[PDB]
Amino acid sequence: TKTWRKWHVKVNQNEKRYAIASAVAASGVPSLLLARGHRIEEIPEVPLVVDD
Amino acid sequence: GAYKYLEELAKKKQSDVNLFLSRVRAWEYRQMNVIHRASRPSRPDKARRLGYKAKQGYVIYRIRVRRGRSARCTAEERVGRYCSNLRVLNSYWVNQDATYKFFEVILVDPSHKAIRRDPRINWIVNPVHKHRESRGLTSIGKKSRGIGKGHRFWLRHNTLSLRRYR
Amino acid sequence: ANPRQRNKQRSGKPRLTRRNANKKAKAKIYGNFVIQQNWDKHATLRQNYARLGLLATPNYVTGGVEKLYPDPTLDDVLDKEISIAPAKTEVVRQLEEEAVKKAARQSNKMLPLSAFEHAYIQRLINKYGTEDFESMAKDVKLNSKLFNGSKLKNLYIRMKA
Amino acid sequence: YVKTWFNQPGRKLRRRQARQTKAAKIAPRPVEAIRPAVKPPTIRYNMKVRAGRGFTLEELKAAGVSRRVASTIGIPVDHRRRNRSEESLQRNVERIKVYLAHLIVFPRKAGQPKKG
Amino acid sequence: APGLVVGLNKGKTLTKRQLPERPSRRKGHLSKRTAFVRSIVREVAGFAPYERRVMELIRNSQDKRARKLAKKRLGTLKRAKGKIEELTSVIQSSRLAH
RNA sequence: CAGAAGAAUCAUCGAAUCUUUGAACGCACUGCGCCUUUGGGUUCUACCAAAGGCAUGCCUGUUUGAGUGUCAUU
RNA sequence: AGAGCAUAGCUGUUGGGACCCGAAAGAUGGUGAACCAUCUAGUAGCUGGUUC
RNA sequence: AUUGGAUAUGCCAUAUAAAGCGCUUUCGAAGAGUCGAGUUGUUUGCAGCUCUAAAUGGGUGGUCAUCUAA
RNA sequence: UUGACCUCAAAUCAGGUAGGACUACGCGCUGAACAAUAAGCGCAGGAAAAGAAAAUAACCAUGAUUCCCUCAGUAACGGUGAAGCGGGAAAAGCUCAAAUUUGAAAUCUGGCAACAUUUCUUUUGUUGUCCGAGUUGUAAUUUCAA
Repeated sequence: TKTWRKWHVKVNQNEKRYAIASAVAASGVPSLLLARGHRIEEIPEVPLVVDD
Repeated sequence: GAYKYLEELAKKKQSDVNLFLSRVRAWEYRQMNVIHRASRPSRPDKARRLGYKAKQGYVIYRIRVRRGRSARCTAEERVGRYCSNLRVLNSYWVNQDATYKFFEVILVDPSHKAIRRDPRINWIVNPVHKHRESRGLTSIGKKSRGIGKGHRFWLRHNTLSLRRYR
Repeated sequence: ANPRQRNKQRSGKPRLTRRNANKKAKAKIYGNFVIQQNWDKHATLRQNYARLGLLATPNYVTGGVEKLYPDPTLDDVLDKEISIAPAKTEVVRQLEEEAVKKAARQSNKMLPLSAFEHAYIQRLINKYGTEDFESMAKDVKLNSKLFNGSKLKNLYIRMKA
Repeated sequence: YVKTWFNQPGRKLRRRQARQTKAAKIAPRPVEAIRPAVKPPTIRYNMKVRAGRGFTLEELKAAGVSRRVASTIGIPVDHRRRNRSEESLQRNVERIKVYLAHLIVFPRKAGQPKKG
Repeated sequence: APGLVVGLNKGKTLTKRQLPERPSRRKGHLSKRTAFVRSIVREVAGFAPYERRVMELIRNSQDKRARKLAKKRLGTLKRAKGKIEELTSVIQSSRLAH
């Protein structure tokens, strides 16, 4: 084994912004939250916004 | 001044006055040791412009080397070994004949207080100047390894530089 | 693995451990006391210089700059005189206030004359008056030091005050 | 030999800590000296303006700053560069003049003997 | 505010400036004292064996052989031409004095 | 196990100590010495023991003496 | 009436030790023709093997 | 406990001094067995050997530009 | 002759200093095989080396060194293979020789004596005096940018 194996991998910055945008959108769907293992069955609302 | 006359007389090395002195002193230097102490430089103009001052801590040594690597580089190294407590400042050519090339080497005592208290030669006291002639840091040593500025004069091309994101 | 490093592993002696690892903590400010008082220790030096109203670089910045909130002819270049600049912050005003007041305190630039200097210039004046300084410098007997007219003029000026 | 860049984020942090270390020593003055504005020496780039090494002596004389004062207030001097045109002279004279406007020079204490 | 805008341009207008002469460009200019020092030393030191032979040929008007010998010794023509001129004036000054 | 009661097979650590060698240095490499000082001792001039020293190259200075030297020298 | 550019994977290919084990070495420097250490993972069209 | 750069302040300060800028009916030194030439070897540079310089000269470039080695 | 100067030596004379080791990185010298290659030899430091142009360029010009990216697998060469520009990190400049201090060797080491000082009774200096160095040149001044 050599230390100069490719450890890091490049992604286009626009794909990364797409994924984070798509992952933020998924966090506003209560069904997707439940299917990922979150116990949000008594949360008042999704998205859940609290005061400053 | 008299160093203008001395230094323009040193360009006519085969003139009548210079040829007679070259042959007379070459015989005299051959009767002496291979490396012998010089009471004063035989070329007070050339030593003076190479960093020599007539003061305590400055030493001039003469050495003959056989003709036929750089001759001046070997003179600096041999004298440096002979006087291991001194720092080789510079060196120059004084005489030659059919067999020998004679050189005078300027050495500086890094332990003398007149050297350690003089800011203009204070630099030679630092340990990074231990055996400058041995590492090619003198004038002829630098010239020997082609150190200079210009087109007239390896590791970073035999290696693969692999970045993190590539 | 080294014989030297294995030696201290096999010994009973402790290591010369030095706990110096402190990352993310920035250097504390000395030098100017005004900057030190108003310098926060969490922000970067760019963030602190901008907050205090100073310039960290008089040139361009070789990258982006952070955006935290959305935004809502030789005669006239040589003979001109730029009208300084206003102080955007109370720190810059505090720095400017100190500089002018301290310079005013250290402003006594005119010098008095010593015993020799006074007697020297006084003797020259008594013979050649107070306006002819060119003939004052050319008198070898009284102007032993061979001061020129400009040096003698400055000697007289310092004697007046 | 293969050069690896695993210390790339550690060099970034080390260089930033040097800027913070430098700024701590010299608290209010800029971490960089002001650089001139020059034009690159080719037909490919002579339209661009970039930063030079230091200001020429003819640029400092026009701005009113001597070459001995200049180094002490963070103005580099380039004894090699020269002004072959009036635009390079005026572009960098204004740059020095603007710099002097925004500059506060803190006074220094001076030794002052009694008499003489 | 102090700030350099890098890129784009600043102005296509041009006005050539006349530059003075730098002190380094003065090198090689002959001094009144250096010319005196060299004249004294040249007489005091004497002449090299090849300069003595070259001076002999010039005295016998064999300039073709003199220029050939100077070039063979010195190496180039302009060094040979300069040496011949220097030695010719030495002969002329010697003849005027003697 | 044993052992001490400012204890500790502790930590820190600025003071002391650090056998024979080894660049290794009195000569040798077991021994053989040199000089000086000190002392023994009931064997006192001396002897003996111990201690102090005793490598080489080179630099600055100090002291001393030679010279076939340059003069100075009526 | 421009289709490229970037990244990822697949496949093929060329270099590096280059699927693994395999062929007398030679050279440099040492120890007492010999011995030892390194260059060396030297050189393989060939041999044997190469995992649900 | 040991230290560094500043600040404030007392005392001392050999200033008859030392600087920057400005102006000229006065001046302005610049590194040689090196540069360079021939030739022979090592890997253009370097090295040996033979020869050996100049003073707006010499180097490197495209008459001109740039630089100022030993 | 006395006596100066130059030598040539001597001292268990005073004060110093060099060696050996490490050697990852660094700088020299040397060198085969299958390349500044391993080895071999020499010499340093916390970095070393390099370094304030006898440098590029041919432009509206650049401006010590070093490192990174690019130029570029390009020119060129015969597969090897740069560099100028360009973008970054960092930036800091200077010291002599060559000038008559000549109205005044203004310079320096050492001994000795005091006075201080300390990472330190261990360190480092100051003042005074004498001797020596030095005019075959030590200071101030100057380094072409002047």
